[PDB]
Amino acid sequence: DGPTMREITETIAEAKKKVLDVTKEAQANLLTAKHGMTLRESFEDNVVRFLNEARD
Amino acid sequence: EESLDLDLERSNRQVWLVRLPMFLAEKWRDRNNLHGQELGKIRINKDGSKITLLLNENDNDSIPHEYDLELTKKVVENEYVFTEQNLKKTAIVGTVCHECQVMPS
Amino acid sequence: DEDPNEYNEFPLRAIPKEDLENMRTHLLKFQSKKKINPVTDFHLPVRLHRKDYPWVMEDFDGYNTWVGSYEAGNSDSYVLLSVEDDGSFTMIPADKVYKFTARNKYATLTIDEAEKRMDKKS
Amino acid sequence: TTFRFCRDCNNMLYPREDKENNRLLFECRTCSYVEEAGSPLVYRHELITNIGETAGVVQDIGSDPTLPRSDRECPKCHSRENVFFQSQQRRKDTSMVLFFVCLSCSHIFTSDQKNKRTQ
Ligand SMILES: [Zn+2]
Ligand SMILES: [Zn+2]
Repeated sequence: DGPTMREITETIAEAKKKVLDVTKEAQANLLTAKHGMTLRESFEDNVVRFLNEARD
Repeated sequence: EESLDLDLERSNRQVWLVRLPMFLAEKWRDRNNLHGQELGKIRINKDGSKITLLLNENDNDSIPHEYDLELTKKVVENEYVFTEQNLKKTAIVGTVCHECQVMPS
Repeated sequence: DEDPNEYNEFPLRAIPKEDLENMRTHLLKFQSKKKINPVTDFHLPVRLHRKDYPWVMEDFDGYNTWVGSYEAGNSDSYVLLSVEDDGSFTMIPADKVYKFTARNKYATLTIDEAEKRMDKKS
Repeated sequence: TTFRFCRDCNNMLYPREDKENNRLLFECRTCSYVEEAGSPLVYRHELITNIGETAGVVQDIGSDPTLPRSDRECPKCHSRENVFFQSQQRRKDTSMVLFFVCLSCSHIFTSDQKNKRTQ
């Protein structure tokens, strides 16, 4: 559908921001790592998780 | 003289060490020894110390181009010049007071 | 431009072809760390001998010895410029440049024994 | 740390204690040279390093096209012209903090909102 495609595009769009938001948060050193993980490892986990939540 | 001996730097004679481009040296070889091989002249300009080298007109037909020299430091080193004659006597001729590089032009 | 200023220019005798040591003008270079002082009552004497060829430089015994090795070449080359009483300059090409190249010394009754001790280490 | 060498040898210096006057020296093990110490610190380990973060910041840093730009106003000249990069200390642990280099004053400012720097 035409509107389903608009709705899909806007699903990726919001997930794209959610990711930038965690990136800006990580660049500003405010991110707090999960016990037994790099600050970076913790970040990549989140990014990867949002992007998949999105694809689905 | 005393064999195997070195000669006289004690006199504190000073000399300059100059780096020249290969092409220029090539030109210099051309000058006749009989002539005394006068290659050209060195210019010392004031208003700041500037030294340049210019080839003699005989050397090339054109307007002589000055080759600027970049003065450099002795560096943490002492450079001395020693000569060996056909006789194979060795003499400690002088110490290098100043170093310079003649830039290509 | 116009030269309101004055320049002192000296004639350069591009290298005289015929010189007694036309053939050899060499550079002997010492590292400042070596701290060699030519004006030494001790360094009044000096001998320079080819070692059979690195050059060997030695003062009277009890004084340091230096070895001279030849440096690698390049496109540019060095000339020694000397000035006559008359301002004229005579230039001579450097035959070879040597980095000296001396002793220490305090290397006697050792070296071979130290390595052996080092071996008594492994 | 920042250590010295022997003038005369150029060989390195080993620390010797002057038991009598209770003071630290630096001896040369190739000649008879000795000099008093500048600092009491002889050895520094450093496990949690910060030296590597702002490496290779040649004034030509602006000439790298691969580097990204931002409109962040400089703490010094207030210029919204700067190139940015992450901690060049190639370790796993390392935070994603950014280092901004001014395309005018050349001052290195960070995005760190937890701590305040000078490198
Ligand atoms: Zn020493
Ligand atoms: Zn600035």
